[PDB]
Amino acid sequence: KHVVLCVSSLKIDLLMDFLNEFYAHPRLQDYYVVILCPTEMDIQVRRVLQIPLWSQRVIYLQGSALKDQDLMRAKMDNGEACFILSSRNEVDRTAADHQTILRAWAVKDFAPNCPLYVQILKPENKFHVKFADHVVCEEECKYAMLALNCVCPATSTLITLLVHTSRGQEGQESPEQWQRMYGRCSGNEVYHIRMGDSKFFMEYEGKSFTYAAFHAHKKYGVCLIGIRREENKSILLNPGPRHIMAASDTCFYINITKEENSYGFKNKLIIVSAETAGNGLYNFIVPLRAYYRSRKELNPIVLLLDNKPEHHFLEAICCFPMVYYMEGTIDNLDSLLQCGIIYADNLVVVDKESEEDYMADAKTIVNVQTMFRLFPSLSIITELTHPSNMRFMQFRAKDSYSLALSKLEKKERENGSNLAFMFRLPFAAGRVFSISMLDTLLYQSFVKDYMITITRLLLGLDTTPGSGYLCAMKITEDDLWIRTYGRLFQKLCSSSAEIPIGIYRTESHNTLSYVLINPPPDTRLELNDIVYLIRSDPLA
Repeated sequence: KHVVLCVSSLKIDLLMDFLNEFYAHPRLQDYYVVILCPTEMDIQVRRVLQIPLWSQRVIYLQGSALKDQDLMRAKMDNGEACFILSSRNEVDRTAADHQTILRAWAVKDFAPNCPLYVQILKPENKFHVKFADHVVCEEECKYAMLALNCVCPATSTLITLLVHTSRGQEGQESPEQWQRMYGRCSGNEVYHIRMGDSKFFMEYEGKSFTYAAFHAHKKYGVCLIGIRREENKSILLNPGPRHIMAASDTCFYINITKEENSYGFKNKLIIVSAETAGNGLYNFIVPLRAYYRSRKELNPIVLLLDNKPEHHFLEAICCFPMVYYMEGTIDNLDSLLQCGIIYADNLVVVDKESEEDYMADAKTIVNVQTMFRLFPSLSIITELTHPSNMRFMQFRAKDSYSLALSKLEKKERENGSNLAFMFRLPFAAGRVFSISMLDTLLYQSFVKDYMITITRLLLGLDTTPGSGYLCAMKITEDDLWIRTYGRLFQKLCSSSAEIPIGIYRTESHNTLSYVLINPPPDTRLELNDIVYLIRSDPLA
């Protein structure tokens, strides 16, 4: 029962969250977790192997992936799972790639049976391991998520909390009202039922895709997403109202628990900064002006980099309408003013710098913070690495909520630790997001094969012809013709084909924020609020 994991440089982080994440599964816990690394253990991490619980469930060994001897040493053939991982923080982005993909070969070579899981930084290199079971592609998803953050707010936090397992352990703390409800719906998760019948499957065999998600909210509060035909094993998002269900067809759905167990311009502008251009941003821009998107509401976008745009970028981006070049980092008031940050709306920054660990995320925290104070009417987004530092973001001399959050997060991390990082103000605002937070996706994938593919289709990225786009709709005074969320759901999908998932809320102390995923459909709605719906009409 030996599980394999390989990495170039371990750190408390990657390990920890893996571990804490990995044994979160009741089903598969007992395994020997195998660690392969060239360099010695640090004085910190080597301390977490000595703890009474993780001692004999974690095997650590010194060695590489290339030599055949040390592969033997791990008992690969016997081993039930093989994981390769990439270091995040490094001097060279382009080299790390080589390291990984290489490892992939050697492992595949050695034992071409076992599943194979791996991370890849640059999109360009995706092409090389297409042969592997499952592959998580960093940049494409990074830029994608953050990109969709410019249509609806807090795109990020939504997805993250989806892919994180919890019991609703965190909703019972009863400090307040919102948070009570906020955390409650955290444990919320996506699940797999297809086969036979169960509490939810039979209800409608013969009616459409739509009528299913209606009366699923009535009995249980489950809301399905998409049906894989048994034919091509292609996944669909929100099949149109024309599609039908069978007795054997795939149901993907969300619930809190598994079914079995219970030059001047016009519109708002957006400004992006990054270290270097790459095949990365080509995909940043895809979702912005797509097909489904209108030519009225487009958001012309300005690119601000440190280094001059490279040649390929030019041939790559000249297709689209509406973008330009401006240069300089985010330091100078002036470098930002030339662009019209004032006229503009949302701020996008993705940066980094090549001793202590969490620290290396500093260079950005700072540049940003200033902006919080320069423009109180302004909204911004950000990317760190270490999912510890989050709350260190937008902080005020005196806040009762913002400071009193500390005690609440500790009070979670001490009972049991999965998500310590939810409650924090800016995080739930979507103003914050991080890299290794989606990394969880990979670990969890081992138990769920529909977990990765589902994601891309949500964003942008992969479209097999039947599919749908994730869109949002503000709530206003004529929608208040509707009382609540359930009364909404049933008058919503009786006109067009759209399914809701979560919601969004705001109160005062500018102002605060929320995301509630699949709330019981009894819950009310204010004036300023937002909901995440899926709309498919590319194809009739």
